[PDB]
Amino acid sequence: MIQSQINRNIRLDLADAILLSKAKKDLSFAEIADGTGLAEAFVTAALLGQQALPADAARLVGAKLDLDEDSILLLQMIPLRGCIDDRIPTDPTMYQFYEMLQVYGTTLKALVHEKFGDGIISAINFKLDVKKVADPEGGERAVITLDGKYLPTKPF
Amino acid sequence: MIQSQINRNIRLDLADAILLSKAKKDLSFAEIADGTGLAEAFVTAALLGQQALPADAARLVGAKLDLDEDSILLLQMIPLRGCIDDRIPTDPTMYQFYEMLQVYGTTLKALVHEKFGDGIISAINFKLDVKKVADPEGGERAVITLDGKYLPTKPF
Amino acid sequence: MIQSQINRNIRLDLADAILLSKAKKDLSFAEIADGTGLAEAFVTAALLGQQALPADAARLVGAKLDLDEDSILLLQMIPLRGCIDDRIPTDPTMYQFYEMLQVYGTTLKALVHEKFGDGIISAINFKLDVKKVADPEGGERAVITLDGKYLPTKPF
Amino acid sequence: MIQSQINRNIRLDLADAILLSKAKKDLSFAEIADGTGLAEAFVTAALLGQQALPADAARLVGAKLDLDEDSILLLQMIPLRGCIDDRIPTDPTMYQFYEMLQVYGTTLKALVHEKFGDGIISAINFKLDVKKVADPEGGERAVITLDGKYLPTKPF
Amino acid sequence: MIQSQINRNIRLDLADAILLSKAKKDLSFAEIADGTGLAEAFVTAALLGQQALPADAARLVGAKLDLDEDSILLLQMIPLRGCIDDRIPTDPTMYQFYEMLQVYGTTLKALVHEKFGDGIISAINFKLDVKKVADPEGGERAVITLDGKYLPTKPF
Amino acid sequence: MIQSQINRNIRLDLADAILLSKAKKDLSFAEIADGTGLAEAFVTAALLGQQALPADAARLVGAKLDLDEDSILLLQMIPLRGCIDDRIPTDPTMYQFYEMLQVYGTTLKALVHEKFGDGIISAINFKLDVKKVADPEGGERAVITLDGKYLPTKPF
Amino acid sequence: MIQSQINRNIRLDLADAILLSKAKKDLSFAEIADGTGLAEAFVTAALLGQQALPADAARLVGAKLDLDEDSILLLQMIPLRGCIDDRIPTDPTMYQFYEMLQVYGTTLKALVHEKFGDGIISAINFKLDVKKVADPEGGERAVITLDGKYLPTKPF
Amino acid sequence: MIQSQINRNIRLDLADAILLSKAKKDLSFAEIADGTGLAEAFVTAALLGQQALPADAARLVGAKLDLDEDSILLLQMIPLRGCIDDRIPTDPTMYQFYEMLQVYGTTLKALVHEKFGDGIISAINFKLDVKKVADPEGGERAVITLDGKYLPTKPF
Amino acid sequence: MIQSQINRNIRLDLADAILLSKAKKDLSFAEIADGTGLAEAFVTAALLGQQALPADAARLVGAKLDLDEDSILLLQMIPLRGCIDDRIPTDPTMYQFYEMLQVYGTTLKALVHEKFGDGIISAINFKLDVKKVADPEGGERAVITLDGKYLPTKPF
Amino acid sequence: MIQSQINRNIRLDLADAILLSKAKKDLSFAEIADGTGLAEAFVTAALLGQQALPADAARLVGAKLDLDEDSILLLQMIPLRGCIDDRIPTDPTMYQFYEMLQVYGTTLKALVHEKFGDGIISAINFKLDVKKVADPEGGERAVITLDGKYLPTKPF
Ligand SMILES: [Cl-]
Ligand SMILES: [Cl-]
Ligand SMILES: [Cl-]
Ligand SMILES: [Cl-]
Ligand SMILES: [Cl-]
Ligand SMILES: [Cl-]
Ligand SMILES: [Cl-]
Ligand SMILES: [Cl-]
Ligand SMILES: [Cl-]
Ligand SMILES: [Cl-]
Repeated sequence: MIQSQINRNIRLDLADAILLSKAKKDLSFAEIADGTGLAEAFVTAALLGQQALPADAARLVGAKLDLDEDSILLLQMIPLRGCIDDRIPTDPTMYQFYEMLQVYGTTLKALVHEKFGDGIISAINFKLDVKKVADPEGGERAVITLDGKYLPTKPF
Repeated sequence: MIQSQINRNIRLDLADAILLSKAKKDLSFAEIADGTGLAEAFVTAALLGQQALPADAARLVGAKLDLDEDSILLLQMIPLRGCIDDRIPTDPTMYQFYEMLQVYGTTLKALVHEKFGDGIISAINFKLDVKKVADPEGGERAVITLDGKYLPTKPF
Repeated sequence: MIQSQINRNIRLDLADAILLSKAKKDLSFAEIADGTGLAEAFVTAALLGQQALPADAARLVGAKLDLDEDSILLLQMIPLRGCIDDRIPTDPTMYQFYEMLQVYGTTLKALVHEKFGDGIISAINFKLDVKKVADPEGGERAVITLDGKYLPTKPF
Repeated sequence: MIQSQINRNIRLDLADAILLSKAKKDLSFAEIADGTGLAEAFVTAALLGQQALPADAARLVGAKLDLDEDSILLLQMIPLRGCIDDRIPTDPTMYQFYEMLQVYGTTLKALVHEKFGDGIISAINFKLDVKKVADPEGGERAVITLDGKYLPTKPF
Repeated sequence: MIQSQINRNIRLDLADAILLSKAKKDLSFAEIADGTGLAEAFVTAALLGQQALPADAARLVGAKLDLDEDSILLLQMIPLRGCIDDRIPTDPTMYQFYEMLQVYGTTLKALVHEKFGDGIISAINFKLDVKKVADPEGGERAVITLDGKYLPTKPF
Repeated sequence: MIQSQINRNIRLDLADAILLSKAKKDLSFAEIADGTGLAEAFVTAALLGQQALPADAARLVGAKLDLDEDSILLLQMIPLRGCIDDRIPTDPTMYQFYEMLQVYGTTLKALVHEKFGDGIISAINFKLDVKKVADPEGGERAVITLDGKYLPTKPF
Repeated sequence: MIQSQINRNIRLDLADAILLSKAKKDLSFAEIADGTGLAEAFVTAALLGQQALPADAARLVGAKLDLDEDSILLLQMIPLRGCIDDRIPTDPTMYQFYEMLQVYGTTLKALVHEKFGDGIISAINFKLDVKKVADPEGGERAVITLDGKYLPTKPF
Repeated sequence: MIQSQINRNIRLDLADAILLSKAKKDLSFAEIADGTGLAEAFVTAALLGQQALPADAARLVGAKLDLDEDSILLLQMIPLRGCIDDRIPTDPTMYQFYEMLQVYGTTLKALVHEKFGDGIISAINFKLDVKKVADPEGGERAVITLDGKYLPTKPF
Repeated sequence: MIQSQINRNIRLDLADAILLSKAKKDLSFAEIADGTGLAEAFVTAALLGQQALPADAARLVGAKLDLDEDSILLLQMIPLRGCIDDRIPTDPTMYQFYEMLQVYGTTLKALVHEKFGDGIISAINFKLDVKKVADPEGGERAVITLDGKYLPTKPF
Repeated sequence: MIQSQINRNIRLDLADAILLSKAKKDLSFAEIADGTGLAEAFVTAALLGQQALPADAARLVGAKLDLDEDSILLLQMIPLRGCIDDRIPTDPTMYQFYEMLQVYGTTLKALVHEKFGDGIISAINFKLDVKKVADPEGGERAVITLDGKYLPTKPF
């Protein structure tokens, strides 16, 4: 039977315990996700309290991180989502994504309505991935792909 | 000589005027940008107060939209950027992008640090674009590509 | 060509002008929506700046309310939605609905996950209606039906 | 003698404990409420700290979940209600209901005054329920019924 | 047909104009409410944007204050209520009432539940009045009576 | 020698402990205050962290509730007052009193100035009480009397 | 008959006009308050929207500043007080007084309770003055005297 | 070597422990500061976490209050100052001082600039004291003296 | 006679007008400050509402910008300082300086106390400047120097 | 493998433990950073939870402070940065840096744009140092050098 959380702090406390174990074992998110059949972004989100793992995935990552039974069960709970402490991130790495919305948020709205129509690009019927690539000018770039379903707003 | 703004309301009020003109002329953002040599996302952002147009582009869009000279000059000013009225978007279309950050913000942080290192993906050395792709299961998806330079944080 | 707003105040100022005209003519929302082919809640939301009207509906309500051409045009624009002045309504009538969420929000989440699964009940693929019904015990009740699509959250 | 709470955290801490037991026992809210004579929404709300259980119902759910006496007592206290952590929900599932208010809030006000008069639709003399209905276009919808008494505002 | 507002600033701007007229005519709130058949507190609240006046009351106070027709019509509209600029009053006179709630709010909850039961004392089925009385120790006291219906919260 | 608090959490935590003891003993506020010589609203406010008990009353209520010596001493401290968790109450029972201020705050100011003069009605030289009165139309009403000294603001 | 305001912006807009006139005439606050028989701090506060002037003083300052009749009447109204734009001052001069409260607020509470007892030092039965005194170490000091009545909090 | 704090809670938690000890020993702030050679306002502020005590004063107060060594060392640390829990005080005693700034803040700014010039009255080069004086009309007054260095803002 | 502002919007509106004139005349801040004898940072801050210009400097920049007499007079007023719209900058250029504080704020506190002692580095007895320096690895750097007087916090 | 944090409190609690140990050993930040091969400002920021130490540096500071293995591992994790408790510092020492931004933030924007162009001065490609220098007029100054890369914002 599906189970869900209502207070984010239970899963966020579990996340901190996970990260400590992870650091002690010197593991990567890539290797934790290996063998689950699931995308690195999805598994990582789950570890960090923002997705639920199916039972087999939770047992696998639980074994890798030496997690107790309560914790393996908690990982399967549908979370009370919201990773930002207090609305606006303080961390520079997180903040930059917020700044992309402060600069381009209204452009995204405008071009979504022009290209698709009234409605939204879904954060639910949705996937994301992160790739590292050389910058032709030197250094490296991230190519982060947001891939969401268009859900129309129609009159009724 | 470069000119800059300090009160976003001057360019945001201009944005509303531009949008009224645009609607009266039944024009698209694609057609406004066509001929400037600049990407639609850039030109659109400038119209909406989040980027500066070079003089020629300002005159070109100014002609298309029947703008006055003060408006054409304002478009060339470096803006006081920030398109969200009060931190958290109210508009569903815009909010969904904020929700992507509430769900994946910490994952983005975690995977940036694993793939690149300490530091940030830049919103300055940065571009984005929006593409419509057919969803195999029916309907349409938006593929939004965030493309940002990695700037490392190193000891000194 | 579709047109969209980025500052809610343009359509909110239009809403106030609409309401003054409505009052001067002593019209009801029921009578304004009649003949549009659209639900009273949808048309009303449009007048109040929270939905877009198709052109024929915009011209029709514009005739009833004696709106100028710019106003008729504005009603067809995709709005920057968000009716609540500052996050939490101050008006008692509006506040009661927010209180429903303060008492039942987490119950809604839990029951949605149990009955449907991980994911959301959509406010986009969505309809609302308000019915007045006599209370068997004396007085009147409102039956407000929220009717939203289930969109699942699945691993990837 | 009736007993009441003044700090929501006592009952919200209990809720988390309840949710862990419920998960360990692989129980549903449906099952837990069955046998109490109380609506599933009402019982679930009580477990989640937003309603008080009558003594018999508290003892019944208490047995199912293996709760200690103090917990069974706490379930019977009139709660300090307010399930949302910090005014605006972060969780997508809960947020969609807030968005319904951001889109339709002023419409609900307007149509309530039109249909009933000045005053409110009550969140106190109030029932809600969640029903799953097949969507003719495929998949599933939730029909959530908010059923509140009209309380008039009259001159005095 | 009943008419309602959605932007408090319209009626609050009218309140400021009413107050200037009132001061120029050197009128009291008691004199303005006189003849109206309505309580001083109700009529005053209406002038200040927090109640609607019945048509005859509006015309009567409109005559006293020399209001134009748009204003007499506005006073009949159901308001978007909320007199506090930004949640917490700055004005010492208003603040003291908020302080009463900071000191006694939980006591009022506790004693309402003990004396009446679960539920609320209504701010809708509600009367307020202010009396001036001598303090037996010297000076003067306000006796402010909050008279609200008990609305029970009952299981379902 | 008088003793005072600077952090409300110490007395608020004691209040939760007091309420758990009260509930285990199935005691009422009326019976806890009875015998102290102090008004029920005052004693209740003390228990809930918003007033100081004199030593004898502290020992009396401490015997009734089986409190330890540090707790009995804490009850005698002048509190750091403020019962509302985060400025605006979330609990419907407490919120209704806030709403009375959102509706009637400016009216209270205006009528206080008219009847008394510039200055305040004091929340310090102040008492309150709650009386249950039959509603002639059916049910029960609370008459809550706020009784405060007028303190004038005069030129100097 | 006493008259009062409910929106601070009316008197704050007047204050700005007063300050421009004052600057054009190169007047001091000392000389504006001369002849009024009132303290410079009181009269100045009135000009800046935080006190009411008696009629004679209003006419006198109105003459000196070339104010129109509506402005002279406005100066006589009891204000909606609150001079800080958004709770915490931005201006360094004003912020230093707020910092004094951030450093010494709890000390003030503690020493007030010890020296006087439970209750408050009043901001209403109150005066303040600003004196310049030479610093023996070089330069100048301000000695700002806050003089307020002790109002006791007593059991009842 | 000088030592400093960055999280206020460590010293605030210590303050609470100090206050319990103080109350158990029935001590006054006056008695605790006696023999330190330092002003009671300064010593009190230190105990409450807003100043650092010199080693000899820390040891003297620590013996009076039976503090452990870690506590005596903590009192000598330079604090992370800020005594107000959340910007605006909730406590009536502390709030009245914030209200003096809401009423007179701008007047203080204006008179400081007139009497001294551009710049600030310092909260750093600063002392305060609280004196009790009889009120001729009956009762007691607090004369609180804020004594700060004028620091000019000069062009460069 | 020195004159001061209490509402920042007056000078911030003037700043907008100045910037439009500056842009029309294609002027730089460097050339506007030239001839004034005042640092570029100081003059610029004045134009932007954050400093007061001496009379001669006001007349000089006024001539360059073609300002009217009221504008020249406003530039000499001591401002109500505070350039950030709502506490945290939205603009990326301004935000980075805030971020410097989020990362290094506690380090600045710690090192200031170590190097100097208890107290502050002054924002009043303060200057700043911005220099451009070539980056040895390519591109350009800004070396921004914050130069503030140490003011000690001493016991009393 | 690189390891990162997502909850600032883990490292902030570590910071507090570090500062206790540091105080018990009577150590300076200068001495702690000595031998590390890294700048005092960088090492200090790491201790305070705002930077990551390389392994050797972490082991060395760990030896000087007698940290346990978990603590030495935590120091190597990339932090969830953000040292300010709640956006605006309450501590006077930290606040003054924020005030610098309230006075000069817009000037910094304007001058950055003029001297470099559109874009930012980076807080990432960035170093900071604090130098104590005698003031020629008497006393001491801090010279705080902010040294950041210019990152241009270019059209595309
Ligand atoms: Cl990925
Ligand atoms: Cl695009
Ligand atoms: Cl249900
Ligand atoms: Cl009355
Ligand atoms: Cl307390
Ligand atoms: Cl009572
Ligand atoms: Cl004075
Ligand atoms: Cl003192
Ligand atoms: Cl200003
Ligand atoms: Cl410079």
